[PDB]
Amino acid sequence: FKTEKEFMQHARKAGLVIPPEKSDRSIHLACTAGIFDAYVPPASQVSIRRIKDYDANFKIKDFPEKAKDIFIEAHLCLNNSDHDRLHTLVTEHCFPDMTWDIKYKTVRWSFVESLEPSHVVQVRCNVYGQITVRMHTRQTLAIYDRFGRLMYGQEDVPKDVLEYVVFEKQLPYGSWRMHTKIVPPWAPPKQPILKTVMIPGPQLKPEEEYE
Amino acid sequence: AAPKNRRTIEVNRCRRRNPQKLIKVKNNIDVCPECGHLKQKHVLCAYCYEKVCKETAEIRRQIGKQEGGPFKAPTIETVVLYTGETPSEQDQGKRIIERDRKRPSWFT
Amino acid sequence: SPTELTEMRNDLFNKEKARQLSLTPRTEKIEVKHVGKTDPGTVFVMNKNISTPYSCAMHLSEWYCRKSILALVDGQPWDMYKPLTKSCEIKFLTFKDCDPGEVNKAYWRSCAMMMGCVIERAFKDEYMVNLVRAPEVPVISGAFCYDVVLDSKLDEWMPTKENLRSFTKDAHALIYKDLPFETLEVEAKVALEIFQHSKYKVDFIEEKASQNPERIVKLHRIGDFIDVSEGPLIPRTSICFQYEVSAVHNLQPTQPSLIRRFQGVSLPVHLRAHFTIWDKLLERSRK
Amino acid sequence: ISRKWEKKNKIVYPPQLPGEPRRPAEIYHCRRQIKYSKDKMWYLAKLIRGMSIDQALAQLEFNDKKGAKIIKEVLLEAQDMAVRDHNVEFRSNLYIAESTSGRGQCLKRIRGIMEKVYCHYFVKLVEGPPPPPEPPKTAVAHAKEYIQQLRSRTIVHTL
Amino acid sequence: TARGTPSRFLASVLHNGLGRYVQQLQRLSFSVSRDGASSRGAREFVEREVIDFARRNPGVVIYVNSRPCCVPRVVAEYLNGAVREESIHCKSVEEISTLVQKLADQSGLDVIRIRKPFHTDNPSIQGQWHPFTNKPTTFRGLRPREVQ
Amino acid sequence: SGTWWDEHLSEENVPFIKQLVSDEDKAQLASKLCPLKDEPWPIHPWEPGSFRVGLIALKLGMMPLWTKDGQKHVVTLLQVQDCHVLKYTSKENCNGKMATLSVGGKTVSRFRKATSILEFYRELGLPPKQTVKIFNITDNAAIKPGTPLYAAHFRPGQYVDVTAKTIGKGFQGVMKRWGFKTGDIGRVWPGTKMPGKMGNIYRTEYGLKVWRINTKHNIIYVNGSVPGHKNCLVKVKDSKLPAYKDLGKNLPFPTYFPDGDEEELPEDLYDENVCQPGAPSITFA
Amino acid sequence: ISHGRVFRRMGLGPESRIHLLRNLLTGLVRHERIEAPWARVDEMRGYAEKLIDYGKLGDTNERAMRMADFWLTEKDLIPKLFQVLAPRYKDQTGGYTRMLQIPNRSLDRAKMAVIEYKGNCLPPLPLPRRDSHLTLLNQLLQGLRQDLRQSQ
RNA sequence: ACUGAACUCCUCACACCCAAUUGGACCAAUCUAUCACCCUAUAGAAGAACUAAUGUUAGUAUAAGUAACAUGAAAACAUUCU
Ligand SMILES: [Mg+2]
Ligand SMILES: [Mg+2]
Ligand SMILES: [Mg+2]
Ligand SMILES: [Mg+2]
Ligand SMILES: [Mg+2]
Ligand SMILES: [Mg+2]
Ligand SMILES: [Mg+2]
Ligand SMILES: [Mg+2]
Ligand SMILES: [Mg+2]
Ligand SMILES: [Mg+2]
Ligand SMILES: [Zn+2]
Repeated sequence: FKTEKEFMQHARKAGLVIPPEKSDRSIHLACTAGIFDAYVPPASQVSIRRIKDYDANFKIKDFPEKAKDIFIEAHLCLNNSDHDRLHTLVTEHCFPDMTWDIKYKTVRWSFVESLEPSHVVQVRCNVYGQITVRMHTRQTLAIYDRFGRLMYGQEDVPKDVLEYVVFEKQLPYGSWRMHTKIVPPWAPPKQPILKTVMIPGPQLKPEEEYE
Repeated sequence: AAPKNRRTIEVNRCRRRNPQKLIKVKNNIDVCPECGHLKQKHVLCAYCYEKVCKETAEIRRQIGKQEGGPFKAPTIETVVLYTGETPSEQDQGKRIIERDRKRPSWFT
Repeated sequence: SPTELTEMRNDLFNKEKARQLSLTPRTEKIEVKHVGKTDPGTVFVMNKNISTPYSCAMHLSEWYCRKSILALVDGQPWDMYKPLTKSCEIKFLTFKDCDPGEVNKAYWRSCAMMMGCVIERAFKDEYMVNLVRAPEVPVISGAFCYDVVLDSKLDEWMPTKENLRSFTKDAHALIYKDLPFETLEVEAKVALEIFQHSKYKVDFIEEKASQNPERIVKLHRIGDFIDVSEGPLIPRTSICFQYEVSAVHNLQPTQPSLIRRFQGVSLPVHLRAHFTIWDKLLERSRK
Repeated sequence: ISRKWEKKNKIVYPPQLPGEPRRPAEIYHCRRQIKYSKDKMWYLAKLIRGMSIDQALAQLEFNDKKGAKIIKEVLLEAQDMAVRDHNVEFRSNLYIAESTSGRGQCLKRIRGIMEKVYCHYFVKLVEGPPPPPEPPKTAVAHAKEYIQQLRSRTIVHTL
Repeated sequence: TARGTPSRFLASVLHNGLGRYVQQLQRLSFSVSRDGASSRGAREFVEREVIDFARRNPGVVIYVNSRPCCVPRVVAEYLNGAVREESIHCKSVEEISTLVQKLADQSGLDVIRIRKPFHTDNPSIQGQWHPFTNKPTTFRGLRPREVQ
Repeated sequence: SGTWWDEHLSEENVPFIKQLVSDEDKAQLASKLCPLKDEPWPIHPWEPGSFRVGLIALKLGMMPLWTKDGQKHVVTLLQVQDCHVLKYTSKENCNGKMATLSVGGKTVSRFRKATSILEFYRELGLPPKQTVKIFNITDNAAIKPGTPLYAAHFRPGQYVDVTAKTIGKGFQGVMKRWGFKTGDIGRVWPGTKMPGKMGNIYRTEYGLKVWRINTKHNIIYVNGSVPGHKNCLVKVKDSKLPAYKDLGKNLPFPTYFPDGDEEELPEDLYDENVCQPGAPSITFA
Repeated sequence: ISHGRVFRRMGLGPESRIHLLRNLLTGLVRHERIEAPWARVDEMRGYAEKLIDYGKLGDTNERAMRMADFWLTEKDLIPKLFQVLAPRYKDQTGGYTRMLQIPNRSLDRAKMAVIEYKGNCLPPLPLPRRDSHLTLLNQLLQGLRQDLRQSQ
């Protein structure tokens, strides 16, 4: 199937009555479906108070330093495929979106010195703190294959990366972890690919035509 | 009678793997120029004949709607017409089966 | 020296490919819509000055590699191994098309060039062989031709049947090698650098570089053999199935030297003829 | 039940070096519990064992047998995951290196025991042009083999 | 049987008697349990005989490992990189001494079948027989039915 | 792929190639009509003990033929259609006991032969024949390869061996094939009569009288029955039967030559005992 | 041994083969195009063209109306055979049907065939075309025809 | 005269070619006692050892992809016809 309506209509046509049963335990989520306020890039001390009243030892003047080490160390966990550290470093909205398509291929990301200082942009808020940070770095990539042949990026050459990384904290034992990464609509296209792609047209059954 | 001994897999492999039992690589196979799905020579394309089969299916359904009931074979030749086509001067005195789609590129 | 000729010509050729690929903007990726009758509306997202129409055919199937011969790139005939240049539209032209004029012409140009690759490496060393051109013969006219000027020793030479048969045996040795036809569109200065020791082909490069608004001239290479064509060529030598060098004629208004034309006829692996039909096509190719 | 052939698409090789030839891709695909017998799939599996996948598809579209359609679904599916999942750039540039068929978990129907026969179908596709077929050995090869056997021989059972 | 086993030709390691003789046994590795009834005869071999043995051939380096084993082993390694692992399980000291001297005396070559009982490398001195030894020649090299 | 000759030709070029190749077959058959105005091989007279060429003929069917004693004789007709001598091999190159002539009949399409055969007939200058049979023959009878053989190579009164492939009946069992239906021998002897494929093999009818030859349509009218279905090709040689080993005195010895133009033959030669049509109705008085 | 046996043995008798062929011929006079298995189609092709040659003998002919009364199991098609099909083919003397092969039947893998009657209103079949006259071989042979016409 | 054995000699080693029967020395695996601790030791015990019972159960072969088996026809799948 493709959705829940297709399964419930198929379960009604079949006769599968699935009773919605009452259970006292639910799912204890630690993330958010996306971003609270979509920071569209080129006064939120409200939410800084609404963070410090829970955390009470929190200096924003030290945080994009910390946001650097949450960023970079998480990306080095892709070089080894260490998922158990990534769950401390990254949120669960962010973990599949960075580790799923990279499965069964080796990546060799590396960091080199930033062009700009990283600096925090905005802060928003059972309670989910959410901090977007601007990072302007120089990174290196080489995404290989199952067969160890290069499919993205020269390994030595550093490239300049803009990164509007959104962090999130649960507000008891949690910390700041990468939640998402905003890419602005004005951004240039990424590196081109080493291979070529055929993109199929409409598969025509005999009764229809191409127009 | 009954088998005296049991045939072995050496004898059997020599029997069921010799080329009289293998499938011949056939080489009649071309590409239909009009559809690009590969056909076989001396045989019509499965795809293009499925086109023609489906359009004869709609046309025969509308034959059956304009006749109505069995034993209504007309004494008149018939002409299939598509949307936005006047019956020609040659089409006079011929029953007309109006369609709802465009004239195909291959019907003429 | 002839070995110095082929070495220095191929080395100038590889200087031009080496300069030709070095001017990439690091894998720019242009897309070409397969404007074609069948399998329509499929874009190929390809590397810019690297990937040829053969690789588009390889994205479609083995059938469109083995059967397709030219490519109408924006209505222009294109080699299968000539690298693409920009976002365009590709048809694939085969021999068995509805109106295959440009494919007959491309096959014809190819077979004349293969013939010249047989002629240059045919004679023993003390005889100067000099290839002036391949004139554009219509396919109706019976036989592809190649004008050659021979040495003054062979002013009165006329080959036997066994010598034309030895020319064909060198041609089937040239088909069996299965050689692709490399192309290079080169401006006229390096084109005059490669052919700097033949007056006839120099004048041909000069007359053809006068025809385009640049100084652009097509060069083709079979294997170790460079020549100037008028347009596109066949993808491989392996397409020619039947190939016969059928006759030699001497042109008449020859006061300075003999413009000694060679005749030949050939058919692809696709348009094979029966042996009797092929004999009658041999006879008509000797006029 | 063993399922080792599905896992074979999960081998990850350490990345290569620039002074090293490009490793061709290997796409292990299979279908399990095909309702057909394992020895009728041997002819269809045997038929396509070094062919390119376009020649294999083309040969299986015009074969009359039941398994030809099933193998054609397996090869179109493995051409898809060849390109999507395993970084094969050209759909056309594959060939069948392995195409076998094992027996599946059969059923037994009491009539008088009668087996409902099942099978699998295992295909490894390898990226690249299909390898050139083995030429029949000539009289030069036979004469050199014979003479090399004559050169090989020693005075036996002595010093 | 001989057709199931591999065979080899009789050889040496580096022409082992020609210039000088070299002891082909590099390392012995005894592993002897401290408390354990199977390595009793190994224990009394380390206590009595292994120092005398280690002095009777100093080109052999001997490692007594003395871990908790449940079967004691001796592992002979040879100069050509062969390894013979034999057990000294439930053996007397005298049987272990004849085994260790057996491993000392031999070489690393396999105890697969040896084809010939000898190995000359120059078997022929007067020239090996070819079918034109022991035939007389003719005048001017003629053959039968040769006229001139 | 394999092709055939017709595959890549347009609608315009199929009857053009039919008329072209058919007209060169008629021209090549027409150019060989003067063997003696050509340069033949030296013609020798008949010597006692020499053999001459046979023929290859179509079997047209049967018809009756009444003799002067009022008895039927069932007679096969055998048309000679485009028979020609194809290659002469002497006894030295044959390593047989006798020289051989290869003779073929019934022009067959050029678009349906192996190319070694088409090169053979191309060098020979002829359209290709269906069958090539080989005749054991003395040196005295050796016509040049490329010459027509005619019906009047045989004459009435001559006895003739005719061989051809019999009508194949397919796999038949014992009762039809052989006509019927040990313990210590533990096996079935070779040559045991069992079911199997009946017919479709060469048999030879020996000693058949030639009754009438028709020079215009080139028909031979032979006594009795000939192996083979209708329109089958038979190999028609003079008989080896030892009661008929000396009657080559009156037969034209290399072959019959209409090109020789000497005392030309009528429409139809008859044997002396044949009641001809057109003769008055026979009376036994 | 079946030399010269021209008729397929079909159905479950000679009567039943003539009723199978009569049903196929009735289907093709009604619909003017039929998919049917191949041996049944060419047997019926021989019967179909002869049936038009009885259709050209006139409606008023008594023997033609006997044959059409037998061979057309649906009686409304007897006005169609004498006023639609037989006036259509009044010019040409033979070749009223065309037969082609379908790909094989998916059920039992039978050799399948179509016959249609020529010149019908239905969508045309993808007929196997001759190769174009502008190809390489066809232009060489066209030029050879031009030379052999230049001989006169 | 030569060949020719498991006889006899020769170099080293020797307890190391019979049925039924009968004497003896060892012993696989298991459990118990106490050791041992990458698989053992001394004993004590016993459902204590399988190339064979038209053995029993299960698996999978062979005969064999064999014998056998199945759907009147066209079609608009409505319907009509045999
Ligand atoms: Mg039947
Ligand atoms: Mg002896
Ligand atoms: Mg033990
Ligand atoms: Mg015990
Ligand atoms: Mg027991
Ligand atoms: Mg027993
Ligand atoms: Mg048992
Ligand atoms: Mg069957
Ligand atoms: Mg049997
Ligand atoms: Mg049966
Ligand atoms: Zn098609």
